[PDB]
Amino acid sequence: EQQLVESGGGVVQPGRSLRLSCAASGFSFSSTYWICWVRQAPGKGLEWIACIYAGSSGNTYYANWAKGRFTISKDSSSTTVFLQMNSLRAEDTAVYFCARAGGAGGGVYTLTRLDLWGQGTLVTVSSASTKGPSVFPLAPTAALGCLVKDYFPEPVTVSWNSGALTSGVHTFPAVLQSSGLYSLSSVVTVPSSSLGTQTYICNVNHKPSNTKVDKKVEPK
Amino acid sequence: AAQLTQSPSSLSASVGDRVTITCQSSQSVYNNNDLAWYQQKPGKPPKLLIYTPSSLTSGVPSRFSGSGSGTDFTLTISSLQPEDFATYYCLGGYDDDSDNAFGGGTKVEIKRTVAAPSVFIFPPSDEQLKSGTASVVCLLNNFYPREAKVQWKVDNALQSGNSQESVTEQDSKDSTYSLSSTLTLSKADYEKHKVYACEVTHQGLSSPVTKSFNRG
Amino acid sequence: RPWNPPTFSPALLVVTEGDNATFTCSFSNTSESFVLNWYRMSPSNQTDKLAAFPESRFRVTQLPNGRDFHMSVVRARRNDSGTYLCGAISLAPKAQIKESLRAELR
Repeated sequence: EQQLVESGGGVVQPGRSLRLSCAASGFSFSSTYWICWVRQAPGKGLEWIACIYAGSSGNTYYANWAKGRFTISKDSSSTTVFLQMNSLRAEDTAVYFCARAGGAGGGVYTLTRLDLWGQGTLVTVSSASTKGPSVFPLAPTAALGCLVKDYFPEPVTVSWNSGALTSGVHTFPAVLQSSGLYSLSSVVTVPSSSLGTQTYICNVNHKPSNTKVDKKVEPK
Repeated sequence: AAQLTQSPSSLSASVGDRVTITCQSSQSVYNNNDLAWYQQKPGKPPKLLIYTPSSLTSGVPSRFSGSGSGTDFTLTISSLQPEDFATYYCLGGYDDDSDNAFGGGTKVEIKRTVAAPSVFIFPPSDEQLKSGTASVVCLLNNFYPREAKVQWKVDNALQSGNSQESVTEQDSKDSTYSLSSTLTLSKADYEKHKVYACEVTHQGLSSPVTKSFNRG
Repeated sequence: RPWNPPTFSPALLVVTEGDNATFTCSFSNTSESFVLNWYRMSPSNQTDKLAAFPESRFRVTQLPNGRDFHMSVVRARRNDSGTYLCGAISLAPKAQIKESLRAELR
């Protein structure tokens, strides 16, 4: 089936460049298709970047803010579209989707008709070093949780009792501290009477540093 | 140099309601209808709901409808179903595809009864204290509406600039929100004072609620 | 005709078996940077391409006016009876595809 897979994201340092790839599969770069790039900063909205025309002429279409700083291109030997992102800056920290416009039988097509989307790849423009978090207890109907502090970059997984405890669990969006490191908190609401009886462990997983921490939470 | 303005920023509605999101372009879109509406859900790529120039075969539910010409466009959902609570974006195209841009987005949330938050204070852990930093966490749990204010007080001194907070998405089960605010201090400054309190103000509280502890 | 799309005449072309069947796609190129496509349109509602203005039994030949194009099927067959259409793919100054209404062949 039709599919777009982004790749090439991760940490990049301010002022440096980065190239993203969009591996298309299930269809050919026919005369009726355009491959586009849309990004979305954490919490913000969608932002259109550029498109390239699949097919011989390979026409390029850039957004005004992106002209001169971004370069879109496609691989000649395969079915892949690249996005060269030059002179990157903190504002560019975003998830980058590649989408597809065009086809046959839908009457009218423009570059505003993006009907095939990839899952997007996260690009973090920062000069911070990849670091695993420090898991801290938020000891105690009672509330208890874990503090996942000082990790770089995003994302981080948190579970409770290895997935056995799901109800009343709120894992919060992370915040970006002045140190360039991220902190998040996960909490769970449980019956007060179960505090002695039941063991509560939070499972924190940070793939970028390959750090898995399991920290039992206890009244002090 | 076109700008697309989406109104309202967010709206709370109930299942079965008729909602109307609008999108206004500073300059007319190409051939007066080159505008598309997209739906996005958290963690998910966006999905094209309406293409104003042509009717879609994607399987978009019929209750979604697009309207308008020139600079003012409207997205209408006749019977809001539970599967519709999301953020909606308009995308406009112009004579020069360089001017194409998205709107700001309209976050459509579930309307429920007013629910006051459950406030919990968490002092910093002795593990973190060794590292010369104290993080004090105030938890606001299962509250609606989303608008809430947290005020950190340290020995009745209002804190400013040394705290961050984030809010969870609307819970699937009870449609409430949850807020975590972290007050970050150094161990030296954390030990200069005794009373640590977060003052929570919310529509569901008669008067603000204050959750505190003494450093002992 | 909204958006000024191409046309595809006749709406119902009837031909015996053996002789040729010639539709005509009309597209006035404002852009001068365009590519035509010629589709066959299965009852599955799937759209298969058969030729193009920038070029087999299926020919797309540009006529003198430059706005009209001939789309001929030589040695037509009974299993060629169906619904067809043409679409215009402009690349500059505005990237777009404008496709005609479906016409039938017998």
